[PDB]
Amino acid sequence: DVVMTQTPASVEAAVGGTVTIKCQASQSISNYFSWYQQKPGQPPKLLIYKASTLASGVPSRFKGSGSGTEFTLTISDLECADAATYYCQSFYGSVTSDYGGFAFGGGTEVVVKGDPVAPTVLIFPPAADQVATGTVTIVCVANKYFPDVTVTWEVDGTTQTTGIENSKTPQNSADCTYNLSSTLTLTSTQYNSHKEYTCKVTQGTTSVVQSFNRGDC
Amino acid sequence: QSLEESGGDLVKPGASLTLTCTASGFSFSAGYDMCWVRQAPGKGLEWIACIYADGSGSTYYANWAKGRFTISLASSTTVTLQMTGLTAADTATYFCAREGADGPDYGYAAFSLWGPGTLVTVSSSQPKAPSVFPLAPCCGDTPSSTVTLGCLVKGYLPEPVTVTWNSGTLTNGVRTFPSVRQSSGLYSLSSVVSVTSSSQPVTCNVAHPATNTKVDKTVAPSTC
Repeated sequence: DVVMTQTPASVEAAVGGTVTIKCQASQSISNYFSWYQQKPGQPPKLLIYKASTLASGVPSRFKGSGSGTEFTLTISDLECADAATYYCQSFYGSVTSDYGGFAFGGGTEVVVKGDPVAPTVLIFPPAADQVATGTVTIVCVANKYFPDVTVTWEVDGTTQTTGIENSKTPQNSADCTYNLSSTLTLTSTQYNSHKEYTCKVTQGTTSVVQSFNRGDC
Repeated sequence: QSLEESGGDLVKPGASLTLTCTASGFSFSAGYDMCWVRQAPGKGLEWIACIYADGSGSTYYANWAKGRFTISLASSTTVTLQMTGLTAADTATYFCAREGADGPDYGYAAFSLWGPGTLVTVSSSQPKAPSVFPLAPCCGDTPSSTVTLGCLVKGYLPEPVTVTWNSGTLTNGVRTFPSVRQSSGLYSLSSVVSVTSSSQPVTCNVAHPATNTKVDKTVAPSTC
């Protein structure tokens, strides 16, 4: 089994800028080298095959060069819609035997940066039939933000530490902006033992905060 | 031309599972291989095996899969993957793909046509069906011309769940978030939508195929 060492793990580049991804094979492969694009929740999409030839419907700003063990993918004129993870791939061994296989790089996540926006933040107090089950889940949403945020929960000013999960949508294909959902889960005994609930979305020096008092909703 | 993998399920550790790829708009012939590639949640792409679709050709496996996995042609339109001794490393989305060719003789060792994936979840647990709660702003928040409502789908296993809004007539400004897996092994996910305040209620349609669960929650703009 060949090892496909793909560099880098993540790259970040402005709209209209250019980017060059690299794969180096630990062993020698064939000129049959390809490159894929994979947006979240979707199957891959073949971009290039035989090292440099484009797949059906790939604009020319996708460019692949290389030979031997190093190969390149170069995306220029970058758009938000290009934000995806990108995989290289090779074939080794003999096509005339059951010896030899295919190897994929470990992927490059391309982050197209647009003009920095700050998230509008919504907080959803747990529905009335949640508390009856013995566990409540407060949900919080950050919309239309760039760049990445970090989320803090404050139960009456005490920064929570546990029972927190986070989920980020893909970069929007138009304005490049993320979205984010953060859930704080507590016992019902906990939740009815405190009044204020706070969701602190932080973007470097900036912070947008959304709150609600339990007796208010 | 089209692919479609079925058969993914929740299996217990050390069990065995059979996936199936089904072709549409074409049938198998000489010139290309049919292959399986998996992808662990949040991981890269891992090749499993291939088979030359007219059978006479070879059948090559990734070194790590030889012995456990097996690949077969079950018909002119279905290809199968037998999986034995499933660990939790084998938990992944399992894709099926067609080797492309630029000419009639043989492939070009890249996969042009891909199915959507079937999801194998290897776990010591039983399928749990989600609970669904409306997501709606505080009653005490003074309303506005639009509002963001949504649904919390909490505590399901295995994946996936589907969230559709007002039975699919609504998609503008719908955000459905990736699922997170809590420490319990149970997945959760939220999905919101942004509508004008017609006062008309919206309804979310949650489905969990693995428990034959379909539940329909109407989300009032929660003004008490």
